[PDB]
Parts: sequence; C-alpha cells; structure tokens
Amino acid sequence: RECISIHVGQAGVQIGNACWELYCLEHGIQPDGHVPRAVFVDLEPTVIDEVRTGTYRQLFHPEQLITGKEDAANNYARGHYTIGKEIIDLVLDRIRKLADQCTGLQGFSVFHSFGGGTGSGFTSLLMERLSVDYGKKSKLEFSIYPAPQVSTAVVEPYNSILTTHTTLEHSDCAFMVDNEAIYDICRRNLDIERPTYTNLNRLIGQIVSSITASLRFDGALNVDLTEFQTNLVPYPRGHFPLATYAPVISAEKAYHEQLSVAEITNACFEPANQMVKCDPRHGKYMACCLLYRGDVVPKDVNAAIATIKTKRTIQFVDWCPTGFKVGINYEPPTVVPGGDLAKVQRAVCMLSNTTAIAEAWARLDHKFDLMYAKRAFVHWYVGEGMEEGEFSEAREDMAALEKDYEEVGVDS
Amino acid sequence: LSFPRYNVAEIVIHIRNKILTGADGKNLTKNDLYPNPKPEVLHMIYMRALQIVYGIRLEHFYMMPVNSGVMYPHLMEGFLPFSNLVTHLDSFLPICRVNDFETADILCPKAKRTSRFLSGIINFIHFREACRETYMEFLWQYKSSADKMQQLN
Amino acid sequence: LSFPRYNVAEIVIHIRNKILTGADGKNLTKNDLYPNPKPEVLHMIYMRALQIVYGIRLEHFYMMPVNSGVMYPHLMEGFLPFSNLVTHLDSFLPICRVNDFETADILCPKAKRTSRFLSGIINFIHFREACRETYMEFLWQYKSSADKMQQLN
Amino acid sequence: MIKDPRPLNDKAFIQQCIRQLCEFLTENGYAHNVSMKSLQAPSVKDFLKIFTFLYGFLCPSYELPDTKFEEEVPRIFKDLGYPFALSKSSMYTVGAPHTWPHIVAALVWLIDCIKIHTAMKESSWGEETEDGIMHNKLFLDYTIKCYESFMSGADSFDEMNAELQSKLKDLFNVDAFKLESL
Amino acid sequence: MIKDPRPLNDKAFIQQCIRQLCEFLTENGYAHNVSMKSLQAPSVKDFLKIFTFLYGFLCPSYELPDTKFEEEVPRIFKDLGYPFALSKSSMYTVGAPHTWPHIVAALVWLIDCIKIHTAMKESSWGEETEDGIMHNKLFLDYTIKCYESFMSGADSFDEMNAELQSKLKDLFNVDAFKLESL
Amino acid sequence: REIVHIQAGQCGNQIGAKFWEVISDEHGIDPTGSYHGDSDLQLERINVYYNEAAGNKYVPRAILVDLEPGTMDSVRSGPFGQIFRPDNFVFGQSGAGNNWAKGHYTEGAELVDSVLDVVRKESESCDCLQGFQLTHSLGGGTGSGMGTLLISKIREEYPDRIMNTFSVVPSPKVSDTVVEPYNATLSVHQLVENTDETYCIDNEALYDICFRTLKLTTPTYGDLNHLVSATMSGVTTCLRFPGQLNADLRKLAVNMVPFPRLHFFMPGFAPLTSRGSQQYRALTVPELTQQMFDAKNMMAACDPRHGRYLTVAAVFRGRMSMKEVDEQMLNVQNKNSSYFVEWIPNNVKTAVCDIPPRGLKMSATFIGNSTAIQELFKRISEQFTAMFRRKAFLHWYTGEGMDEMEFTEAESNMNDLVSEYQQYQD
Ligand SMILES: CC(=O)O[C@H]1C(=O)[C@@]2(C)[C@H]([C@H](OC(=O)c3ccccc3)[C@]3(O)C[C@H](OC(=O)[C@H](O)[C@@H](NC(=O)c4ccccc4)c4ccccc4)C(C)=C1C3(C)C)[C@]1(OC(C)=O)CO[C@@H]1C[C@@H]2O
Ligand SMILES: Nc1nc2c(ncn2[C@@H]2O[C@H](COP(=O)(O)OP(=O)(O)OP(=O)(O)O)[C@@H](O)[C@H]2O)c(=O)[nH]1
Ligand SMILES: Nc1nc2c(ncn2[C@@H]2O[C@H](COP(=O)(O)OP(=O)(O)O)[C@@H](O)[C@H]2O)c(=O)[nH]1
Ligand SMILES: [Mg+2]
Ligand SMILES: [Zn+2]
Repeated sequence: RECISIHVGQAGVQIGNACWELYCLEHGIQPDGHVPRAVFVDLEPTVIDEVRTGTYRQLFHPEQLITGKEDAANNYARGHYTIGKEIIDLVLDRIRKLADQCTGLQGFSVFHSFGGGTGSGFTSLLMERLSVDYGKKSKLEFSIYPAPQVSTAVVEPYNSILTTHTTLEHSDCAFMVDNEAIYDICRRNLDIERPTYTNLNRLIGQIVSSITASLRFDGALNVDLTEFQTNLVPYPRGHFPLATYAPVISAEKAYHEQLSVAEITNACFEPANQMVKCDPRHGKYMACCLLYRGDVVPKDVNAAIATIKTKRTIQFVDWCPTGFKVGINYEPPTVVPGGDLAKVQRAVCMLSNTTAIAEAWARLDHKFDLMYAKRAFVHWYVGEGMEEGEFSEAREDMAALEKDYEEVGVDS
Repeated sequence: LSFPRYNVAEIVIHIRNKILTGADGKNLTKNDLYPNPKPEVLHMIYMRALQIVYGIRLEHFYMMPVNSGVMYPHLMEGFLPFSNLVTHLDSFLPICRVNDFETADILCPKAKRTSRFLSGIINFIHFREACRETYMEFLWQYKSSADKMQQLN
Repeated sequence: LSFPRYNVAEIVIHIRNKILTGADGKNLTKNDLYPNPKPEVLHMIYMRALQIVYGIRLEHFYMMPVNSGVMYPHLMEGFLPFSNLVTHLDSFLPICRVNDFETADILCPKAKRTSRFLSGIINFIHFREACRETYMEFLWQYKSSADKMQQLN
Repeated sequence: MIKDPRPLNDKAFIQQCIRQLCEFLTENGYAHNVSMKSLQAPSVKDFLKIFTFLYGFLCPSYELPDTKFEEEVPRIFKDLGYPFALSKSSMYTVGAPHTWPHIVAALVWLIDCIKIHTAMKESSWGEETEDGIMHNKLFLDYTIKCYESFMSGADSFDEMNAELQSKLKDLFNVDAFKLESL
Repeated sequence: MIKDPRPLNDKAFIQQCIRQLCEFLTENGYAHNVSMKSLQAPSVKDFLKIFTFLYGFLCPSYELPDTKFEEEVPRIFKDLGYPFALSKSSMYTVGAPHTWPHIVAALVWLIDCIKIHTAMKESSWGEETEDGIMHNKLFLDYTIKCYESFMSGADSFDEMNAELQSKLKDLFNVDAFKLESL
Repeated sequence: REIVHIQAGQCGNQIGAKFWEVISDEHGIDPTGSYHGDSDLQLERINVYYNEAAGNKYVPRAILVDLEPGTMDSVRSGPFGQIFRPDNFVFGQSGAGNNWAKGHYTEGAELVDSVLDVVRKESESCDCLQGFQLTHSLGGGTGSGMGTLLISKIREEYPDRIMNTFSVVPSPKVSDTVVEPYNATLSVHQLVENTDETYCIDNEALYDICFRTLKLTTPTYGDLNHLVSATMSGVTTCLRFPGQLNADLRKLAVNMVPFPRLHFFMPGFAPLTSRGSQQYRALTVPELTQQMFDAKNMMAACDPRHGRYLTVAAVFRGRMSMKEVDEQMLNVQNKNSSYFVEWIPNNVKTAVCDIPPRGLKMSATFIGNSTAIQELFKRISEQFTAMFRRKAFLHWYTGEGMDEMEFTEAESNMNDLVSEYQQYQD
C-alpha cells in the first residue's frame, strides 16, 4: 500500500524538502502534526542540516536523516565505493527499519540527482542493495538528469553514465525531470528570470505530488505504483519516462485558468512543457500515464485522448495499439499559498516513455567520451577504488541503451 | 575414495612450495579453494601442474584441432585452454590416482572433490621428486660413461 | 646454511683489510650493510672481490655480448656492470661455498643473506692467501731453477 | 575478443545463426520440435531447454539449478571463455527483438565449442622438464611404473631400475665389456 | 646517458615502441591479451602486470610488494642503470598522453636489458693478479682444488702440491736429471 | 569539516594578518573577543578555522613559520596580532637569509620538526580535517624554501587531506628581489608535486587591478594583501556556508584538476568597483561574470585571453537565480568557445553560496585553471637559465649545502610543467 522514499544527494534533498512540503500542505498537517515516511542521505552535513535547521524541522526523526560529516566529492567513485560505502549499512537500516514498521508496502520512491557525488554514486549502491533485499517490490527512482547545456559539475557525465549503468539493472521505473528544460517553463510558461532552485523544486514538488500523494489517494480511476511500471515500461531496462504537468500557468500574469480538460491535455504534448530537454524531436511515445486530478469527466478524457490518438503528428510506437493509462483522481491540485503557481481546479501530470530520450542519453554519452578520451578527471576516481574497468565497462553499458531505445522504436 | 592427505590449509602450502611461483603462490589463499573454489585459480594450478610434469607450455593450451571447422577461429581462443586442460587432465589424474574426474570439475568445482584432486597431484609430485633423484643419478652415470668413451677414443 | 663466521661489524673490518682500499674502505660502515644493504656498496665489494681473485678490471664489467641486437648500445652501459657482475658471481660464489645466489641479491639485498655471502668470500680470501704463500714458494723454486739453467748453458 | 567481428544486426547472419541452431538440434536428437519458425523469438522456458541440451554435450547429465538462471547462464558463458558479456537482463528477455540476435549468436558459439571439444577427443611433445629433466618421456615412463609398484605396497624398485638401465645403455652405447675392453 | 638520444615525441617512434612491447609480450607467453590498441594508454593496473612480467625475466618469480609501487618501480629502473629518472608522479599516470611516451620507452629499454642478459647466458682473461700472482689460471686451479680438500676435512695438500709441481716442470723445462746432468 | 592555515615566510605571514583581518570580520571575531556576529550563521561552521577553549576565545588555527623575528613580531605586535595562541608562532631567530637553500636545507630544516609538531597538534584538534591553507612568496627563503618544505612533510603525513597553496609568484616588470627565479623555480618544483590546488597572485597584477579597477592612487601592500585575502575567503570559508549549490575544497579540486600535476589557478573577485562613485550596483549578475571573466581582474599576471581554460569555478556567494547564474555561464562559454578548451563539454563549475561578503549584496570568487599560466612559468624558467648559465648568485646556495643538480632538477621539472600545460592549449 505505501511507498517509502529515499532522498539522496543535496539536490535530492532540496527537491525532497520541496515535494515533502507540498505534501502536508495539501493534507492539512502543519509543521508539527504526524510522521513522514522517508529518509535523507548526504555525505555533506551542512545540507541535511538545512532540513535540521530550516522549515519542516520537527516533522522528521533525527533517525531518518542520515549524514556523513565527511566529504561529499563531486565524483561517483568516492561516493559509491570509498566513502559512500561506510554509510550505506546505516542508510539501509532505516529503509529496513522504516520498511518493517509499515503494512504491506509497494516500494521506495528514490530521489537523486544523477550528476552528483552523493547522488550518483551512493544511490547507485543503495538502489543496488535494495534490488536484492526487496526484489519483490517497486523501485521507481525519480531523477534530475544533467541539463543538456547548462550542467554544473565539470565531470557531471562521469557521474551520470555511472549512476545509470549501476542503477539500470535495479530500478523499476525511473522518472526524469530535466533541470534546464524546467527553466524554460519558468521563463516561457510563468515568466520569471528569477527562478530560485527553490522553485524548480516546487515544480517537481508538484508533478511528484501527482504521482504518489494523490494517486495512492482514492479516486475515480486509481493507479497503483506497480500499475506504472506495468503500464509504463515495455522492457526490463529500468526505463525512464518523462514528467510533464499541464496547468503550469502563472498565478499573477495571465488568467484563463478555466481551461477545460480538452485544453490541459493538449498542453502536455507540446514539447515546451515537459520538464525535460528531450523535445519529441522524433521519439515516438510508447506509453503514457495520464494522471488527472480535480474535476474531470471520464468522457471528457475518453475523448480528449481520442482526439489525440488521431493527431498522428504525435506518432505512437507501432507495436503499441493503445498506450494511454488514464489515471483520474478527485481532489484538485494544491498550489503553494503564494509561490508563483496559478492554482487551477484540474491538472494533467502525464509521464511517458518516449523513443525521444534516444537523444538525451546520446548527447550525454558523447560528453563522457570526450573527457574519458583524455582521462580528464579520471585520477579522481581511480584513487577512489574504481578502475579503467568500471568506466569503459559502463560506457559499453549505456551503448546498448542507445541501441535499445533505438530498436524498441524507429522500426516496425 | 580414501581421505585426502591434506586439508585446504596444508594444500595451499604444498601448492606454494611445489606448483605455484612468486606472486601466483603468494596470492593463493584458503578462501579461493574452500568452500567455493575459484575455477580460474584451479585452472592455473592444474595447468602449472601439467607443465611441470609433462614439460608443456602455455602455448600448448591454445592448440586448435584441425577438423573442427568453426566459422570464427579467433573468437574461440577463450575456450581452447579449457578443452585442452580437460584433455590432459584426463590422462594425468588417473596417474595421481583419481579416476572419476569430469568436465564439471573445471567449470563448476566442489570443495571436497577438488581438495581430493589437489592431494592426489601433490602426492604424486612428491613421489616423482624421489624418482627424479634416482633417475638423475643414473643419467649422470651413463652420460659420464659416454664421456669416458670419447675421452678414450 | 651454517652460521656466517662474522657479524656485520667484523665483516666491515675484513672487507677493509682484504677487499676495499683507501677512501672506499674508510667510508664503509655497518649501516650500509645492515639492516638494509646499499646495493651499490655491495656492487663495489662484489666487484673488487672478483677483480682480486680473477685478476679482472673495471673495463671487463662493460663488455657487451655480440648477439644482443639492441637499438641504443650507449643507453645500455648502466646495465652492463650488473649483467656481468651476475655472470661472474655465478661462478665465484659456489667456490666460496654459496650455491643459492640469485639476481635479486644484487638488485634487492637482504641483511642475513648478504652477510652470509660476504663471510663466504672473506673465508675463501683468507684461504687463498695461505695458498698464495705455498704457490709463490714453488714458483720461486722453479723460475730460480730455470735461471740456474741459462746460467749453466 | 574485444569488438565483435560478427554482423549481429544483419538479418541474414541472424537467420544463418537460427538455421545452424535448428540444424544442430534436429540432427542431434533434441527431444522437442523445433523449426526456423519456432526459433524466431523463443520463450525463456524454451531457451533454457535449448541451453541445457547444448551444455549437456560438455557437462553430461547437466541440469541447471532450479533458481537464479539469470546469474548462471551468463556465468557459464564467461567460464567457457565467451569473449562477450551477457547481461542479467538479457536473460529475462532472451527472445526479444533486440536481444535474440546476441543470444542466438552466443548459442551458435557454444555449438562451435562442442565441435572443437568433440574433435579434441580424437587428436590435437615435451622432451625436457623445466626442473632439469632430460628425456622426460623416459622419466615419466619410469616414474609412472614406480608409482604403480609403490601404490601396490612395493618397497624397492629393482624391476623399474633394471628396465631404466637397459634403455640408458641403448641411449649411450656403453656398458662394461666396452668401457674396459678399451 | 644525459640527454635522451631517442625521438620520444615522434609518433612513429612511440608507435615503434608500442609494437616492440606488443610483439615481446605475445611472443613470450604473456597471460593477458594485448594489442596495439590495448597499449595506447594502459591503466596503472595493466602497466604493473606488464612491468612485473618483464622484470620477472631478470628476477624469476618476482612480485612487486603490495604497496608503494610509485617508489619501487622507479627504484628498480635506477638500480638497473636506466639513465633517466622516472618521477613518482609518472607512476600514477603512466598511461596519460604526455607520460606514456617516456614509460613505454623505459619498458622497451628494459626488454633490451633482458636481451643483453639472455645473450650473456651464452658467451661474453686475467692471467696475472694485482697482488703479485703470475699464471693466475694455474693458481686458481690449485687454490680451488685445495679448498675442496680443506672443506672435506683434509689437513695436508700433497695431491694438490704434487699436481702443481708436475705443471711447473712443464712450464720451465727443469727437474733433477737436467739441472745436475749439466 | 576543517582546515589549518599556514603563514610561511614574511609575505605569507604579512598576508596572514590580512587574511585573518578579513575572515574574522566575516565571522564576527574581534581581536581576542568572540562571536559578535551580526548574524547567527557566521558561527555554525566557523570550526573550519578556529578552536574552542574559553568560550569567547575562538583562536585561529593557523601556523606562523618564519626565520626572521621582526616580522612575526610586527604581526604579533599590531592589530589582530594578539589572537594567535603563542604556540602558533614557530620562529627561527636564525639568519632568515634570502636563500631558498637556507630555509629548506640548512636553517629551515631544523625549525621544521618544531613546526610539524604543531601542525599535528592542530590537525588532531577535532572533528574531521579537510586540508591546509598555505600562504607565502616564491621569491625568498622562509617563503619558497622553508614553506615548500612544510608541505612536502604535510603531504607525507596526510596524503588524504587537501593542500591549497596561495603563492605570490615573482611579478614580471620588476622583481622585488634578485635571485627571485632561484627561490622561485625551486619552490614551484615542490608545489607541482605536493599541494593539489595553487592560487598564484602577482603583486603587479594586483597593482594594476588595484590602481585602475579601484581608482586607488596609493595602493599600499596592506591593500594588495587585503584584495588577495578577499579571494581566499570567497574560496574556502565561503563554501563552508549554505547554498543552493554548494561545493567545498574537494568539489573545487575534483572539478578543476583534469591532470594530477596539481595545476595552478588564478583567482578573481567579483564586485571590484571604486568606493563612492562607481558604487553602480550593476551587480545583477551579468555584471559579475562581465567582471570575473575579463582579462584585467585576474590576480595572475598572464591574461586568459592568451590561452584556453580547462576549468573554471565561479564560486558566487549572494542570493541569485540558479537560472540567471546557470544561464549566463553558458553564453560566456559560447561567446568565447575559442578559448575554453573543447574536450570538456562544461568547463565551468558553477557554485552558489547564499550569504554574501558581509557588507556587499552579491559577489563571486573566480578560480580559473587556464592554460595561460603557461606564459608565467615560462617567464620564471627563463630568468633562471639566463642567470643559471652563469651560476650568478649560486654560491649562496651551494655554500649552504646544496647541489648543482638540484637547480637543474627544479628548472627542468617546472620547465616540463610548462610543456604539458600546452598539451591542452592545443
Ligand atoms: C559603504 C559600502 O558599501 O562600502 C563598500 C565599498 O565601497 C566597496 C567599494 C568595497 C571596499 O573594498 C576596498 O576598497 C578594497 C580595499 C583594498 C583591497 C581590496 C578592496 C570596502 O573597503 C570593503 C567592504 O567589503 C566587505 O565588507 C566584504 O565583507 C569584504 N570585507 C573585507 O574585505 C574586509 C575589509 C576590512 C576588514 C575586514 C574585512 C569581504 C569580501 C570577500 C570575502 C570576505 C570579506 C565593502 C563592501 C565596502 C568597503 C568597506 C568601503 C570593494 O571591495 C570589496 C572586497 O568588497 C572594492 O570594490 C568593492 C565594491 C564595494 O562596494
Ligand atoms: N531541480 C533541482 N536540481 C538541483 C537542485 N540542487 C541541485 N540540482 C542539480 O543537481 C546537480 C547538482 O548535484 P550536487 O548538488 O553537485 O551534488 P549532490 O548530487 O547533492 O551530491 P555531491 O556531489 O556529493 O554533493 C546539478 O545538475 C544541479 O543543477 C535542486 O534543488 N533542484
Ligand atoms: N602581496 C604581497 N607581497 C609581498 C608582501 N611581502 C613581501 N611580498 C612579496 O614577496 C617577495 C619577497 O619575499 P619575502 O616575503 O621577503 O621572503 P621571506 O620573507 O624571506 O620568506 C617579493 O616579490 C614581494 O613583492 C606582502 O605583504 N604582500
Ligand atoms: Mg551535496
Ligand atoms: Zn478565465
């Protein structure tokens, strides 16, 4: 029934504090109410401390807040092997101590930031140690994969080609939200050149609320977590769909809010609104899980979608007749009291697997090579319990992820 | 099936002394022979043993039979040492008093069976040493009498 | 392996007296032979020893074998003394009653082993001195009788 | 052994592979019906029957352990010297469109091992040992013979020594009425 | 020995070096697969396997101590008489673009040592000693023979002295029925 | 986390006074007083530079190494001079001769053990050590020689903790010493092989940047020092503050050093406007990147425009949009694709603290790893040879127990170091 969550890496923790905020906010549980149902991991104390100093301070147990005073290191190796190792046990312990206390759970919603040290590496083995300790569950990892041109870390790809290959054979469904492609939404669909990280977080903090929160919440067309991976992954590769939200209108500027279904659903497939720089440049969808929430008439959907199924310029895979999982919830969304999110009475958090990422992975793989081609910051990992193996052998890994996402599509 | 002369600890010491060399022996430990034997460690031991006894080299473990007719010869060299290793162990282990050797012994070793084998080899190796002394003494006697021949003609 | 006749302190004194000369011997101290021997000090000792016994010179330690076929002969002279040193020590140490000498003894010396070697050399050196006296006495006897020959013809 | 020389994404080559597998199974008495058609996208259950059959030519009477095949099958290909790693997830989806080409290729490579190993059971020297033995073929004969005796409780080796001396007289023309007749 | 005569920054010469290394490894039974490709930028782990192999031709059964290779490898090249210092930091980055040319060069020089040393185990005189010995080849023979006897518990050396006098009569035609017959 | 500053030599020392003059105020620590901190955040992370004893006395955890009393006796007899525990003063009343050899082999080598002693007392302080900060000048004895030794020892004692080095490489135009290239070439040598992050500052790159970027007409040393100390505060201490995207010495190290040499950077501060007038506030952000990335404004002597970059780390510290930050960086990376090296898709390492420099609204430290610094070690290396050739003031070295092969060594080493760096400019 439940779904634990492990927010790993400063980012996965910032986003965590955010997604965790939106929660109580739409459940009437102020600062000090019940008890969360997740944990927080980081090898840099000062960040988890922010959850220990700032807002939502006492809504957590100093037990579900793991820290390694030591060093973060923007390098996979160190975070996965060398350092990150020391903490893992302890980490697990909570996701085994928190996993027990419950009643027939469904899985762990993992929150990490692909291209980091504590986020890429660590998790790599966290999800790793999970796939074995609970192979019998769902492993949906919600990632924030590398901005297409606006990356931060100098190594980023090293850290992301490595978190992909190690987690690939362990996740159930990996959701992806592109940090940059979300900015566009903040520039083009909300207008603000002042987007603090605290915003992107409010956003995913939204799209995510549509996943677990409301879905695990009764409705006219419930959709379990398992449901996802089933209706969402055509193949064992921990396939990565993309998150998209519909009413991303500004709560100040424009106001046409009352945008009946027929509209908000069409607003999902236009590439300028998908929290991912993977513009459907060719990527044929192969399965979409349209999660609606608020006042929505099933016919409105079983029509708004029909209209789409016949737009053709939206070309769905061949081997897939119908790939539209319609998830209907009741309670409308719940916008921050005064952030910058419109606040409509219905939304569409549609996520999907698109042959599109054939790109995004490509463009991120290429990156890697360029540097590896010169070993660039390699000495930083080797000296951290890794080898020419793990790199070269994780490169070959993704290689067959560029072929995979190619074969499962583009062909009939 | 009598009891093996040696347990794993002793077996390591005899392999170091008599079969493996330098780094190879120094790296060899109990845990890569029991309770689950690392097939690639046994490969090295069984191979070195054969080399010592039959005077044979690494290269001989890469011989390709002529009537195989495979399509990609270069893709098969990973398998050659196994195939040859098996063919020779067929002939050698009966000498070391082991008659029930099977291909699965190389591909998927069991603790007790492989400790029985290594004892049999180690035993035989101690015996041929005793024979070497006798043999080399006779050899020195005849090649020295073949010299007192050319020194007399 | 019996016990070496001398400990390091005595070994230094015998090397000064019988093998090294002037500055070379004066510089020689316990700590460059134990507990970790300075390979270049042993090089000098082993080399001088060979010179004394075989009547051989520094130049002989720079002989290049003819069928080597190296690309940069002048870049190899650092190695030549080592290679030759080893080739001769192969023949000499068995004479000084040392049979287990190995190349690593020059490149990477151990305290006890090298003190065993230096004792064996020092021992042999004392013995050939005793033989020198006997030999030179016979030599003086025969080259003096070869003179009483030309003084009589 | 690093980059695959094989045209794995050429239809004809994958079709050639399937043909070889089909042929081999049929010609070696495989118990279940197979055809070019039935081998285009086998079920995992099928694959495991086929793999078990082929591998049984190398390990007689072999059955794969009842769980963890996704670990075992790849391990076996590794231990046989297959130059290319087979992923855990390949194993769950062996018959899938972008997967079967790699797997059928692997099976046909295994078939090639069988061929090599079968030829090896017909025909495929070391005269000196690296611990100072000369005429090793003579020493081994001597040593083996002594061992049989020893293993029979024998305390001395006169028979074996006598025979060794006979052969050593012939290897270097020498005895008594030769070395002292001169 | 001071300034390197070798064209270390000529691609062809570094390629020539790699070729020599590749050839040598393959032709001397090196256990791991190597190719012109695999040797362009080896890992430190690889380098250490390659170095250990090569050096083992000089120090049989050699393994490098389990820590401090960055100190050891350079020390060994120094003690072998390599004219050029190899830095501690070279050792951590052996395969790196501006480093491998120096290191491959060093390995090929080591290979040349092996060649020199192997030839030396075939073929490569001192008739007078610098402490007054004349006919040292005769003295050494005498001295060695006396030592064997001595080392056997012998107290006198009549056999050896007698043999020495035989040879000294032949070196200067002289005895008794010669020096007094005149 | 933590660090332990090291004031090697006079310069490195003089600067200590300025680095601590600043940092303290950027942490509300009065002379011997405690934390008067205008806020409450300038305390949760102080540890990085102090120690708890009394309860109002957080003492700087640095080391003051010098063979010239008068110096430390000027730093200890002035302003903040009375905050260092006397134990910190590792003096060498000997003759602090201006010889690299006199402070590295003969005179300094003695005072070393009595230093390492303390560098251990401070390291084994508490919690977890990160690395050590090192200030000095590569143009003197107590600086290049003795300080370059202090590290060679430090890096043997904790090859784990990092080593940032702040070197005052010998300014071009005019050398404030004569053997300079001797004391220098010899210290850079030691650097390229121990510390793993070096920030090279040039007394004349400063003047310039201080007389034209600050209409400042009488730039006393105190100033230069002050400007420098401003950058080293943005680097370390800063990142030991919260941030949307924070980093720390390692991130900085693990994102800036592609190849183990250690590589040297060139720090640049953001708001560098003259007092009154200039107080333009054009600091929205494009104004900071405008700044930081221009030629002038690089504390180094060389000009970036003269050679690609390998890495860059804009360590900003003042509330801004992870969008207008992450964005700007890009255009910057495209307007100058020319010089920014290619085999690194994203050279830049954007870092973002929150709280800014006490009195300012928005700043951003720049730590550039450009190939341009090739054209400096060249300089140095040249000066050497031109004088080495004639063994100029060499007797002051050898006569101090040195080697004719020692100088050879360094030059070459550091000389090769020039070579390599070009391997990427191409
Ligand atoms: C009324 C007002 O706003 O005054 C400003 C000011 O006029 C200006 C010109 C300051 C001023 O700085 C200088 O004039 C300066 C003098 C020598 C060397 C370098 C700089 C200022 O003195 C410097 C001072 O800086 C700080 O307070 C920072 O926290 C800074 N602190 C110190 O450097 C410091 C100085 C003395 C004692 C202790 C610390 C800092 C920067 C980075 C990291 C840590 C601390 C500021 C904003 C100002 C004055 C006071 C006029 C500027 O510099 C800095 C470092 O902020 C020079 O260009 C900037 C722009 C500022 O607006
Ligand atoms: N959406 C979003 N992205 C973030 C946030 N914080 C960081 N990121 C992104 O995630 C990546 C940063 O990872 P880091 O913060 O460097 O590292 P980490 O993953 O927390 O772990 P360490 O490297 O060990 O510190 C960059 O690509 C950032 O753009 C956040 O709050 N929200
Ligand atoms: N920025 C700066 N440079 C200094 C200071 N003091 C000396 N220098 C520089 O340091 C060099 C001289 O070395 P010095 O510090 O006297 O050496 P030491 O005292 O013997 O270790 C010259 O290049 C000076 O410009 C200072 O307070 N600030
Ligand atoms: Mg972090
Ligand atoms: Zn409206």
